[PDB]
Amino acid sequence: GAMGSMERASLIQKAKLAEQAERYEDMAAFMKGAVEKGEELSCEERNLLSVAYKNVVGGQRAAWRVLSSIEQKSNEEGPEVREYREKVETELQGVCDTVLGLLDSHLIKEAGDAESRVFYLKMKGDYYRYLAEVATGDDKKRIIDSARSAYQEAMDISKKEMPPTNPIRLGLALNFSVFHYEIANSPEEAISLAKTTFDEAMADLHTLSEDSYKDSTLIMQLLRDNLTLWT
Amino acid sequence: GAMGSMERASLIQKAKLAEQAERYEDMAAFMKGAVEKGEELSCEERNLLSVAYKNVVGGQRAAWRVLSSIEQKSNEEGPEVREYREKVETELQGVCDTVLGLLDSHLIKEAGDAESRVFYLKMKGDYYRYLAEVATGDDKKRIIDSARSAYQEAMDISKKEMPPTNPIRLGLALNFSVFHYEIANSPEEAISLAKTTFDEAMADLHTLSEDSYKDSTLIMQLLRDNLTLWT
Amino acid sequence: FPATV
Amino acid sequence: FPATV
Ligand SMILES: C=CC(C)(C)OC[C@H]1O[C@H](O[C@@H]2C3=C([C@H](C)COC(C)=O)C[C@H](O)[C@]3(C)/C=C3/[C@@H](COC)CC[C@H]3[C@@H](C)[C@H]2O)[C@H](O)[C@@H](OC(C)=O)[C@@H]1O
Ligand SMILES: C=CC(C)(C)OC[C@H]1O[C@H](O[C@@H]2C3=C([C@H](C)COC(C)=O)C[C@H](O)[C@]3(C)/C=C3/[C@@H](COC)CC[C@H]3[C@@H](C)[C@H]2O)[C@H](O)[C@@H](OC(C)=O)[C@@H]1O
Ligand SMILES: NCCCNCCS
Ligand SMILES: NCCCNCCS
Repeated sequence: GAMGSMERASLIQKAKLAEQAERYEDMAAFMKGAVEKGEELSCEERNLLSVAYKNVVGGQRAAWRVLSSIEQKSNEEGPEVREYREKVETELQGVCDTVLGLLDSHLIKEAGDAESRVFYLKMKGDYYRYLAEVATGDDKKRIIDSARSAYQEAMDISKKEMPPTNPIRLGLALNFSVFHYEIANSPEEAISLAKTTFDEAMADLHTLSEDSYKDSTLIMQLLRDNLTLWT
Repeated sequence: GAMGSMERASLIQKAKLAEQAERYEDMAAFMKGAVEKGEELSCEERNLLSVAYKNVVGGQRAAWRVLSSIEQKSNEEGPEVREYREKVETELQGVCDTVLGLLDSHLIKEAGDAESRVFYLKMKGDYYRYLAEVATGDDKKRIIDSARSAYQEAMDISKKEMPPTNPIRLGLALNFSVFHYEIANSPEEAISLAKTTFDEAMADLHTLSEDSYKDSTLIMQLLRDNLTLWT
Repeated sequence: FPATV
Repeated sequence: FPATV
């Protein structure tokens, strides 16, 4: 496509340069180009894909939240705030559909190993959850159920194939717990999931090498932060 | 053009929403659309134009600096870093040419009052200075002289028509001093300009209303910061 | 907002 | 880098 004439190795190299330069839109385009070469991504490459799209959609979601808040105040006791909120919303939806399309056309069906399978299903739940945050029509329930089904399949695999301290297993639980709280109006399920996830991982920290799990340590702190915010 | 069908008031309103949402690329596009309506910008509108483009080019310059540094290390004792640095550089150059085109087609010739005239000439010097930061060919000397000539014309007007505490006069001196130091290899001129500017403004703070000059106070701190960095 | 990763 | 505005 757009990145069709560039070597896969060059796209990966340029994705890493774009990350160092904080050019996440370029990083996402290079990683989409690399996925479109048709080869399975490695662990480092999967992280590059996720960071690039999480940063792009993160910025759009922050903007949508600001606009939505201004719009809510303007409708209390002109068309511009609504028009601009809809423009941002359509751009955000376009990015989520691009990620969901890559997941469902390339990445998910070819992922056989548990680590990659859970990683891509977590991403599918995340991008359906971002679409649910802005969904307001007769489609909202189906979008929410698509996020739930992706997270649930990922949870089923991670509990069977990964240790409780695996950062992908922990990150999935962190995000599925947030989905329960913010999207599915299930705060009790969100709290139970974060508590059991934290407790199970704490009991398994005895098996790990000292400087090998900085990511799991950071995710465990985020579960604790959410549990403090909610309880 | 792209914003041709939107009312000028709606473009200004949307530029303000984009600022609150930190969507500086959208903010710049809305402000370019507003300039293209052909009416002179007000003081508040001029600030919106400047903030939008300063943030867009700021991000590109930060990225160019990261890439240029990686490129410099790769040429000490593949083509990807150079290719990507050139891509960023061409995008940065395109934004500076867009701003310079708006200044030279709309804004500068119509500005009769000192405040707007100095504001636009400061912008012209700034965007020529950003082009000089990346200039490497037989054109570099002319680009540097275009920045100098814009800053010098702005300085001549501001000294005649504005008090020494006027934030536009102070900001111009701050930036022209940085041009002398970083672009024209004239550190003595940069230091003399920052010192005289700071000293002249300090002696005029006696004439100002207490909470009316927070911008001038911030610019005076930036002159002091540069003087500390350089001396 | 709650934290996600 | 030095500060500008
Ligand atoms: C662009 C990627 C770079 C910056 C190179 O790597 C990002 C990070 O990549 C890895 O970390 C992952 C990872 C993150 C860690 C929590 C970061 O850890 C620290 C200590 O900073 C956050 C990232 O967004 C990323 C890639 C994503 C996920 C998330 C993906 O869902 C689909 C699930 C949990 C988490 C996993 C995959 C983490 O292992 C590494 O384990 C991190 O290094 C260490 C020492 O922990 C590195 O900072
Ligand atoms: C989008 C614009 C918003 C955020 C609405 O305004 C930005 C700011 O706009 C004004 O400040 C200007 C201004 C700046 C001030 C230094 C900001 O002051 C404070 C206290 O934050 C920085 C901005 O980039 C801006 C608009 C630019 C310039 C610069 C333009 O060159 C062509 C020359 C100096 C400076 C002048 C024009 C400043 O007056 C105001 O005086 C500021 O308010 C106060 C209380 O100082 C406000 O924060
Ligand atoms: N700075 C290199 C980061 C490597 N992260 C592990 C990839 S699976
Ligand atoms: N928050 C409103 C900022 C106004 N700045 C002065 C415009 S000349």
